[PDB]
Amino acid sequence: VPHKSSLPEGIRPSTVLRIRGLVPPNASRFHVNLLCGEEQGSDAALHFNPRLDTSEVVFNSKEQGSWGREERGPGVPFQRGQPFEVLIIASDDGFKAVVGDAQYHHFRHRLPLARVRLVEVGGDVQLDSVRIF
Amino acid sequence: PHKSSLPEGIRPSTVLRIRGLVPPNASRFHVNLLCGEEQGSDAALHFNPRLDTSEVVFNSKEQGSWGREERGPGVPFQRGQPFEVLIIASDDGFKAVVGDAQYHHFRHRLPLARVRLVEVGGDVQLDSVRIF
Ligand SMILES: OC[C@H]1O[C@@H](O[C@H]2[C@H](O)[C@@H](O)[C@@H](O)O[C@@H]2CO)[C@H](O)[C@@H](O)[C@H]1O
Ligand SMILES: OC[C@H]1O[C@@H](O[C@H]2[C@H](O)[C@@H](O)[C@@H](O)O[C@@H]2CO)[C@H](O)[C@@H](O)[C@H]1O
Repeated sequence: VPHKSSLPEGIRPSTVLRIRGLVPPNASRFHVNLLCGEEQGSDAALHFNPRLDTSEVVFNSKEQGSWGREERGPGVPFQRGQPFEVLIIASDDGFKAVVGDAQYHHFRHRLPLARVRLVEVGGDVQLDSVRIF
Repeated sequence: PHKSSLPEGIRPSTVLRIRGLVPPNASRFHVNLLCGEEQGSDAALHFNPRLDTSEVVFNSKEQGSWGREERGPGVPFQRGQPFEVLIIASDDGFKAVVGDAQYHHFRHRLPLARVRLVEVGGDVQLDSVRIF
């Protein structure tokens, strides 16, 4: 079952989102979104989208209904049927995505961090824990 | 132990991840954020789980003198058992996470830019020390 939780005060630099779970053996894609929260179909400071089906991990933002320029991570550090741990570390300059034991990609901010009011984790993924530190 | 230099220091949003095991005969181990490799160097953070006295002590040290100790709530470590600690450097302090829970927040005494070395030692067997 997905995760959706409010960050009504916003997230500050040095906020750490730790997500642990398992990629199902038949997974296509899942996502981690940091959103405006006002509703859904609204602005995304971070859309982190591992796609097992097309063998890519896409990063993007969305403002006023329009996607920005996609960034892609190096390789796919996820595997169908295998557990994973992701850290998303909010800094002053961007989001550091850590998967497993290594920094995976650094996504510089497009929206101010103060615009993040909701965390959503969904799609083809089984969640063990979503913690905000 | 683990002892590694930080060329450019640590910046806010640095995450230090430590995985290992407390040996069955442990007394104490520590995680230090120090200004340098020399003896008695200043410590921005001294994080000291003490199995022998059933406490977790945090402190700083400047010009040879320890500051006022802080103690964490309970001892989330046990002899013979593995552990995972996160130390998260922010602009306001060091957040210590043990297992699945925020454990203690240690507000900065020394400037963060003075941290140039990370040391993990004492009665601990390490699986991983990673800086993110
Ligand atoms: O940018 C992330 C979004 O991508 C959308 O599809 C992209 C696709 O990744 C790209 O190859 C090309 O076809 O442009 C499409 C539209 O931007 C997804 O539909 C959406 O879910 C996001 O993942
Ligand atoms: O503040 C950390 C240092 O504690 C020293 O031991 C203290 C002890 O915590 C206190 O209860 C009292 O007995 O004074 C002792 C000496 O200052 C340790 O010796 C030192 O290694 C640090 O951990």
